[PDB]
Amino acid sequence: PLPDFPLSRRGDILPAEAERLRAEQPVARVRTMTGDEAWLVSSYELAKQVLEDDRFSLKDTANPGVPRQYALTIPPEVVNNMGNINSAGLRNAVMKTLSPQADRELGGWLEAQAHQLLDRLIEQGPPADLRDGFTEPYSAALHCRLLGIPTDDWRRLMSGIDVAFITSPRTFEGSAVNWYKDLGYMVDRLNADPEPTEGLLGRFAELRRSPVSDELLATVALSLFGAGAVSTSAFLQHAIIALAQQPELADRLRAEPAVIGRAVDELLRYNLSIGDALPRIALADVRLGEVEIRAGELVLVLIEGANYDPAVFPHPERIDFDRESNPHLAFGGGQHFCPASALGRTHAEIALTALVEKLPALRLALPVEQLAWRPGFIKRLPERLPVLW
Amino acid sequence: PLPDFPLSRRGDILPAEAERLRAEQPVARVRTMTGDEAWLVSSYELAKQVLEDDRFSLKDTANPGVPRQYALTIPPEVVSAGLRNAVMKTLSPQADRELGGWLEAQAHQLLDRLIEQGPPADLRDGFTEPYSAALHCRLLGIPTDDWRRLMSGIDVAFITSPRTFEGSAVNWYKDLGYMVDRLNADPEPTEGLLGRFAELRRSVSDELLATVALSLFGAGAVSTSAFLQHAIIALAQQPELADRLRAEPAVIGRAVDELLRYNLSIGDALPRIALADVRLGEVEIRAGELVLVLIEGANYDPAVFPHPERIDFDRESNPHLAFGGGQHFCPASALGRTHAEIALTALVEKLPALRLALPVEQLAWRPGFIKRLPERLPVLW
Ligand code: HEM
Ligand code: HEM
Ligand SMILES: O=C1N[C@@H](Cc2c[nH]c3ccccc23)C(=O)N[C@H]1Cc1c[nH]c2ccccc12
Ligand SMILES: Nc1ncnc2[nH]cnc12
Ligand SMILES: Nc1ncnc2[nH]cnc12
Repeated sequence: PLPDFPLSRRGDILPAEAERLRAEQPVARVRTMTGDEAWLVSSYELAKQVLEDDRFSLKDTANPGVPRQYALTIPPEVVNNMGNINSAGLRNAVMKTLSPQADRELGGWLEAQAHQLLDRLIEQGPPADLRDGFTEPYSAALHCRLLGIPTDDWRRLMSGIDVAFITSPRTFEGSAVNWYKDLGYMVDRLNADPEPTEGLLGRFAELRRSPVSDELLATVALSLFGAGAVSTSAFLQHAIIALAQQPELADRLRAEPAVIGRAVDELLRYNLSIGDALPRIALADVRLGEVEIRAGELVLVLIEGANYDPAVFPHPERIDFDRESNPHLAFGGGQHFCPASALGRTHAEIALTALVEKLPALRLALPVEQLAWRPGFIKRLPERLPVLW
Repeated sequence: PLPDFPLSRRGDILPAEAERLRAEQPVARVRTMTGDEAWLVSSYELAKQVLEDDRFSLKDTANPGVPRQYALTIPPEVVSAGLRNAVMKTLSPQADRELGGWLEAQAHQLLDRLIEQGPPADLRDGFTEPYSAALHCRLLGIPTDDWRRLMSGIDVAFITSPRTFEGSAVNWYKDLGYMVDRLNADPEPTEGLLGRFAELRRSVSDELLATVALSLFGAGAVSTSAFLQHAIIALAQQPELADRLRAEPAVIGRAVDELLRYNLSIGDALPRIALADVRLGEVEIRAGELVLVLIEGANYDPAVFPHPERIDFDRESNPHLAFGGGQHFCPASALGRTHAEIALTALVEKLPALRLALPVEQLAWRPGFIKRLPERLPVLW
């Protein structure tokens, strides 16, 4: 009887199953939701090894006929987004866009967005949903600025993410319809009569007049927006649950705002926003711990396994803003380490700073056990994050 | 070990458990989510009997000390004042006249928006919620501009919790305050229940007025939106029903009536306190015990409805309990039906290739709510 993957949808405590797997079979054979078999790696040491060993391929997880943890919801070519981006001389436009340094006003503008969104929830009074009222509009607004598009249609863009990022046992119609719908949005914004200045679409319009089709440009835009928005909103929601359940943390923040950096780094270690594992196909037979992994097999990295490993993190179950060291995997590791890590931090640091200043009596409106955790999604997240203040 | 209540939040099929319960113990001792016990009544004969007998009270369900299927969220005096005329005149679709053509303009505008974006769309946030909110804002004579906020209030108000939670009261007072201010607007409200209430305290506190307004807005928007999502699933999964409605638009009344019998929007049971020792089938219910009517139990009862598991827009007869029965039979039934007839008519006209964007098995069913509903209702056309 293989343990079933994925683990619990509930994102406010580490699933007891992640603790058991890391302790008894840090490389366990598991059955994914497709019915394919996989190697789930749940210890820090072995997770870092997989991430840092190039014979475990990310690109190759989209190949036809390989074992899948769930259906492809995007074209095969996009699962190697950083690959293709690098190979087209597009890396510079993308890397300038992802660099927080490269946009001197980003900080002040993110800060202003966070303040106005919370000011709107304070105008109506508690309770409010901090997902629909804060994390979603805030993450959408960041990513509209990164692309250089307006914010008018954020709701329909974030609805695109509600479909794009579904984990299904089999392909579903409408995963592709969804992809081509918002690809179309990105192509229209890029080929606008007042041609787009500002953003990655600004840099893309500059770039296709030098000596890369419209479809690949739109593809990069759409794939960066959905990856960034889904990841930032989900992380921020779990960071918000941490501050609501542990108000001592929001007190430290208010008392000592400069510790927000180290604080977000700990919330990143602790956050359970990743609803699945980082996938790789073995390109060769590899001895990983006590298991022989055959070429062509699927390897699944359990970030929450590694980031809660008591071998590396003392008292891993307890949030601690004063860790001497924090070599966490929340951004992954090796060659596919998140290229937007600095931007992820800046996003969270600013939203969290604004929130503890604007809602100093922030708490869940109801017991944490009664939050609705989203099923069948790449991220764990509360469908609604009702709070009081 | 007692069977657990409530049953599955899955709303696309009748829970197997409801079938086993109706078959083997149609009056069943269950543990509610509060850990209290109750009698779950799952056959039509006994469901109909509890609803039509006044030895079972709904008002007493809110009394202190009684067993509960879940915690109160609203004040106890809301589960005599000569308002009955203002309220009943509002719940009459034939006192707003333009309602029909207005709701139809609403449905079409909401749908025209999604057709412009192109599929997929979420028919909950893009259709049922804006549409249901629109109805109830017109009912109260208030603008529709704060519909997201108002429907968010419903997301907290209609939670099923084992124990009470803060926020239930905060949420209640936040929106009471909202209704009190629309009641007391400088250009006094004219039109709607508020309009009528304004004229009816010139002839009952502002507290009580906004309290009726808010409970009415609450119960109707949550109920019409949830039912319309089930009817939409029915028409997506069974596109022959949508072909029927395009071919024969006049059957929408019979059709919406069968979709009512079939729908699993009601996610709890209709609660009664026994005001006395009453025998029900083979069970001696003692005074002050909680009785719970499982509507999907009665509406799928084959002793009354042939082939209950199948939707038939052509049944000779359809005496369904979707609106309840006896003294507490839904007072807004016709408004309920009108809401759904006009949205579904508009839906099968505008989106004739309507289908789910994925297998119905993979919809997210909302937990811990009075309604069974899909958190999202993603569709293609
Ligand atoms: C708190 C926020 C974020 C978290 C927790 C996060 C986490 C991660 C992780 C763990 C990976 C590695 C995937 C793997 O190894 O298979 C990754 C990669 C990636 N992330 Fe992030 N991410 C965040 C924000 C963002 C943002 C804002 C963007 C873009 C706007 C972004 C775009 C990407 C891209 C393009 C990759 C793929 C890189 C490659 O394959 O080489 N991320 N992210
Ligand atoms: C199609 C949607 C609707 C369905 C499925 C529905 C269902 C029901 C049911 C089953 C009851 C009986 C309660 C019980 O016996 O415990 C009820 C009662 C009630 N409904 Fe409707 N309802 C709908 C529409 C509405 C609307 C539009 C309104 C008003 C705006 C409304 C307001 C009420 C009120 C006030 C009661 C309580 C009556 C009493 O206690 O005597 N409902 N509803
Ligand atoms: O840029 C990418 N790089 C990798 C890894 C990755 C980066 N950020 C993520 C966030 C969630 C899951 C995977 C990733 C990938 O696999 N695809 C895309 C992102 C993406 C856009 N829409 C999607 C729908 C479905 C799955 C992935 C994507
Ligand atoms: N595969 C993945 N699952 C969840 N979150 C991610 N962030 C980046 N890649 C991811
Ligand atoms: N008890 C109840 N549960 C669900 N929906 C209702 N509509 C009216 N009363 C209801």
